[PDB]
Amino acid sequence: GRDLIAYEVKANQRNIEDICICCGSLQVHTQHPLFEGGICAPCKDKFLDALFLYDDDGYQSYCSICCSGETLLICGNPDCTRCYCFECVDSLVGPGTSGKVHAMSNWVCYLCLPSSRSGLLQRRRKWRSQLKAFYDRESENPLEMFETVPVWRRQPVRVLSLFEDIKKELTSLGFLESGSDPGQLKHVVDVTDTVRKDVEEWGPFDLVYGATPPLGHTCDRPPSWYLFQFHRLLQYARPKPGSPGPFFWMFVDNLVLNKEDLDVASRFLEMEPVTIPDVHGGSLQNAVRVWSNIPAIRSRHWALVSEEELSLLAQNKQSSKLAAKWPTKLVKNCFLPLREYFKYFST
Ligand SMILES: [Zn+2]
Ligand SMILES: [Zn+2]
Ligand SMILES: [Zn+2]
Repeated sequence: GRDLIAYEVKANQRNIEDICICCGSLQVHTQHPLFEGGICAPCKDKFLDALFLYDDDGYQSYCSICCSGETLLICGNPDCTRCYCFECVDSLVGPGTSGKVHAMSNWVCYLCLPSSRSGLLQRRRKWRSQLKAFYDRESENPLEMFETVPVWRRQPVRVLSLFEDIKKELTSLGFLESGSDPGQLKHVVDVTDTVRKDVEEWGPFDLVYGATPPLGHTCDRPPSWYLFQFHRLLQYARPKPGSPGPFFWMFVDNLVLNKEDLDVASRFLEMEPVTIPDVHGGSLQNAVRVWSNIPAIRSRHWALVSEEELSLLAQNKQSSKLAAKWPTKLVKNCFLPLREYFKYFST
């Protein structure tokens, strides 16, 4: 029970850290990352499971304290994507707060302002780092995981996109400034003769994107070309050892490389392809294979979509006179997590 926490602290005078501030249980597995308190094993596994999951509109999908996909109290600050529970607030803060909060116009989440006292709800100090320690420690197969970046420290993401110009997208998500001549994104198509100096020369990069061309046979160039090349230059673009900063990459196969090549591409990029489809009316409209080190990209995979189902989406995809414009809406959201590491401007 939740509502049983108040007494459990005001009365029994019991240390918060000994009770899962998430659900209420008293069998805490470890301590909550963002706020002072503990978290039962089961709630922890739910937390991990929703670590960088985002909603199309751009906000954090689940509740910042417990992970309740429903009761959502949004943060006023524009650089904040965090949301909170109705029950969470009232349970840990004070009864009747969620109403007060939902009542305001410009609210500022507890993780945004400094304050640490707010009823029983306290924001751990230097949490962005603690949240890393968490995932790193509690996950059962941790992956590359860069600590999150404070808002006043975030800087413009520098992009390098090969074969495809991810600019329109990145710009709409507010990752790329519009009224800017500098242009922190460099598109490049024929890298056939590019060299490490070239890349190093092209300014340093934060995110390296690549993608095989759709089914609109652009070049005689086999598909594997684009893979390998992306591979090659990816290395060139990598941060000079001793680099702390977050460096992300992501290569997209637009359903154009056969199994053989597909497997190779997975040995080189060193990960199995996270296939993300577009289902409309329970039917597979389009799909796209994807490799990346970006947070949560794997938790976007449809184990459901079979190979054969895909080999078929392809067969029918060639047999038609269509532009086959590249599948933007599919990947467009995989970048949302970066919002927590780089600077954002939609204003
Ligand atoms: Zn719990
Ligand atoms: Zn909650
Ligand atoms: Zn906030």
